[PDB]
Amino acid sequence: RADRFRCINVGLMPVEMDPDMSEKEKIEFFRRQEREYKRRISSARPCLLPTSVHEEIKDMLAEQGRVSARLLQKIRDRVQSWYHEEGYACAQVVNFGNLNTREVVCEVVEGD
Amino acid sequence: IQMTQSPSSLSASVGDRVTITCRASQSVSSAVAWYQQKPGKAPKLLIYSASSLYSGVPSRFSGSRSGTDFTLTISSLQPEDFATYYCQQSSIVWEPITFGQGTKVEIKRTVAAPSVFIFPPSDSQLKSGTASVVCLLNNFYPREAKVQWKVDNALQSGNSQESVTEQDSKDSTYSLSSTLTLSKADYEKHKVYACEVTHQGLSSPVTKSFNRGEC
Amino acid sequence: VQLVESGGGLVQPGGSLRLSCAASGFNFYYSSIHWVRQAPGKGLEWVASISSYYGSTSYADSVKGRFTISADTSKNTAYLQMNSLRAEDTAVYYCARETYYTEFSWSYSWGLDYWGQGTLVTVSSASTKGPSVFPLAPSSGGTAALGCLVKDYFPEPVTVSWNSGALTSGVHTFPAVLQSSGLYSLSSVVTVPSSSLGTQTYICNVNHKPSNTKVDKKVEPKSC
Repeated sequence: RADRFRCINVGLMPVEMDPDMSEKEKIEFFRRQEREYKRRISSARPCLLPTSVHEEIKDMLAEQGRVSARLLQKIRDRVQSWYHEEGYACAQVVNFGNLNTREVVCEVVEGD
Repeated sequence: IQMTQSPSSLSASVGDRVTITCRASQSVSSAVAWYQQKPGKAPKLLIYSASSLYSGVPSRFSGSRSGTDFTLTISSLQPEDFATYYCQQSSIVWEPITFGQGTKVEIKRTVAAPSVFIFPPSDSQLKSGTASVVCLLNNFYPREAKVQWKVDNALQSGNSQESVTEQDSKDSTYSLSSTLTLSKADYEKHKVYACEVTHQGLSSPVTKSFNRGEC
Repeated sequence: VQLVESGGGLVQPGGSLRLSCAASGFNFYYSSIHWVRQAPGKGLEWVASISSYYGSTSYADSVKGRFTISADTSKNTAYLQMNSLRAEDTAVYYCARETYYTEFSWSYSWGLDYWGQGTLVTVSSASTKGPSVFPLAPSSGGTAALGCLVKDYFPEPVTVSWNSGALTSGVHTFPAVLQSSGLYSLSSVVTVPSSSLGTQTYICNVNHKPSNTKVDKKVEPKSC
């Protein structure tokens, strides 16, 4: 499910759904979300997260070969742990996205 | 995570306001759906996102959320609304879905006495198909009713099975069958077979009977 | 938009069975397919789900390891392979569609909006038996009751109609009951005007597919 991992710093960053969306409108909502997440990745900056921690996350993904809420929680804990141990006290993993693709994207606000 | 519905069952009359609650247990959520299921039929989606009415569902159904407590409200209870209603949670990252235990909604209506019929074992059945005697209580309310089998005025216990239809979609009444089962030998060692019925709508219990052989 | 379950039937304990769910009318790559079961006299139990959009599968703990959910996206079909079946797995299995979006922080579901008609899975070492149909003749105001008794069949279900479905008003088909013999029995009755007893023909049509039994029984008053 998850062969790739990306971490992006997105400081600025939830959708109030339309009430009686048709089938075509649901499809267009999914397409809109994909396109906007592409733009969000493109305009965001790479994380300070060093290569070794990236390899640790890659190993966590390769061990299960399938993403789940518990795995995303463990990845969040690892990333936040590195950030807080490095001196970025208000660093926070705010989301994971692009879950429909082979590449899990981790969103962090670094602060400090 | 658990979904705890309340009450387990309830009874209300046509036109009443019915409320069913459902608490998400051991986690917050936001995606709660409500479903209506008739017995032995596929459930029908009533509400999604805890407030959104699904396509075609009458507007007397409504939903609301207060933290981890979700409420399904039926405003003007109609006779066709008898059903088991379920809440259901859909959490993040395709986590397992959970259904509530369900709330059974029955329609309360005015008392109606059953019409009683008795059916002897078929004259085309007695060849090795033994003896089945059927007592029918038709279109009554409430569901509670006592059916006693007397064979030669002897109360026979342990050899009858009851079965009740679901509440009628128009008049909210029930129908009930009682089946007395006897071997071919035991049936012919007795003459009078009677079904006695006690029910709230009957001022006195009503007996229906036949005599074996005398058609 | 329609979902059709197939593949249910009678299987011995520890056996295996593959159910299929053909879902036509939407874009399979954007909706999840769920299997939800209902045991006799019990509530709905979610069994498993597969999302083609997120490429994921999920299972309830009660079936993890025994059941495998899968999908043939080209055929628009989902599958539930059930291994090591137990008596407690006896149930009606439905498949349902759910449009579902998720991130880590939030998600959105449009509910299980489309459901199949369901297929019965019976897990028992008991063997199949066909049903015996007996008349419940009208005997001896202005309304008479008559019916059919369907006895000694296994497994469920049987279906009963009157006059090949032309007669529906006043019909009551009772739920099957489990006799001590291990087999099922039920009755179907109808009330008709008394005068019609000599002018109208009444036939009950019973169908038990598991044993491939199809019976048409005319019910007349007994001429003493």
